[PDB]
Amino acid sequence: AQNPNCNIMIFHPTKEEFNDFDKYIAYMESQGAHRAGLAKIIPPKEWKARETYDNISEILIATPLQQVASGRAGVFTQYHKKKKAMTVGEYRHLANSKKYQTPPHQNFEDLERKYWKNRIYNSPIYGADISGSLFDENTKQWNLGHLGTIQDLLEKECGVVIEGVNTPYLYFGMWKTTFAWHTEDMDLYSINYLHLGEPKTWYVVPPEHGQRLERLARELFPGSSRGCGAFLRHKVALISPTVLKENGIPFNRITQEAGEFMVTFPYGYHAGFNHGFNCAEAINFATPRWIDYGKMASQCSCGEARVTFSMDAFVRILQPERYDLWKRGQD
Ligand SMILES: O=C(O)CNC(=O)C(=O)O
Ligand SMILES: [Mg+2]
Ligand code: NI
Ligand SMILES: [Zn+2]
Repeated sequence: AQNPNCNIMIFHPTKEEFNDFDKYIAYMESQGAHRAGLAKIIPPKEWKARETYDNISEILIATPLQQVASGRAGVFTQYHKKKKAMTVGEYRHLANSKKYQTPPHQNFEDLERKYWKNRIYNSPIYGADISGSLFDENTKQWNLGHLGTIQDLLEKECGVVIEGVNTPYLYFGMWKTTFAWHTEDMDLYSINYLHLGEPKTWYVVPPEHGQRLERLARELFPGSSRGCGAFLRHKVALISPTVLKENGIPFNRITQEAGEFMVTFPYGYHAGFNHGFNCAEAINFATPRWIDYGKMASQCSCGEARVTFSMDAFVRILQPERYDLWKRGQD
């Protein structure tokens, strides 16, 4: 069995290997990359996402989110308070202000220490989940706006044509902006490209051990767990690496820098934080190997998780027994 310790693998495809996206994912899996739940892909030196980032300041962040924490430093939830619209130029200036800017630090490990010690005492503002793309239309390789759709994959594997669309999302971050522990909708893959700015630190639990994280989370968030049998779908719970280690949960960590891709694999729980002002693009995708994960994915039906239009068909075709109850949650 390849990668039996479930380590995060880093890949350096050549320009020739970067042509065929599906083939390269399957290659990474042949080497055991999926066992970690997360892989890093460094593009060939010949590749670029677009020519420059000099002209992005007028993008609108219609609903910036202030991430307010509750709990203790290593075990907390966050809620998202909606703020007034602002441009990416306005958000960048806010991120660099004395109130929000990255503190002085020695290295990524010092900054990680500072994150976990102090995150709860601040409320950073995240520009998340903005439909759009920063890839140039002429970028032919690993262009996250031109990937094969999940609807087309389901149709190719299973024979059933379904409604829905699959487009990317932009994320504008600042110091301490946080992504809570989650797997993707319907335990899909995700791919994330860090276009510009400061790094993003990731934590990940191997898919084979995801239920260990779930059991810990039920213990640590006992009210939330009574409310919903899949409350990590709400994307609000944080658990620190120190707490994970104290409870014997297998995990790994890695820092993504500008110009690098990360892929998350089906049922790979992940969480993390941004180091300073940055912009990332991400989208969900599927392969043949996803189908079995999609059929078994948990679902939130309490009403909280509320998701995209295209999840309807995935539930309806892959999980017809759950469909009625899940759809009640959506209405
Ligand atoms: O970058 C973020 O805030 C969160 N991203 C992801 O969870 C992802 O790409 O799957
Ligand atoms: Mg602009
Ligand atoms: Ni994710
Ligand atoms: Zn729920």
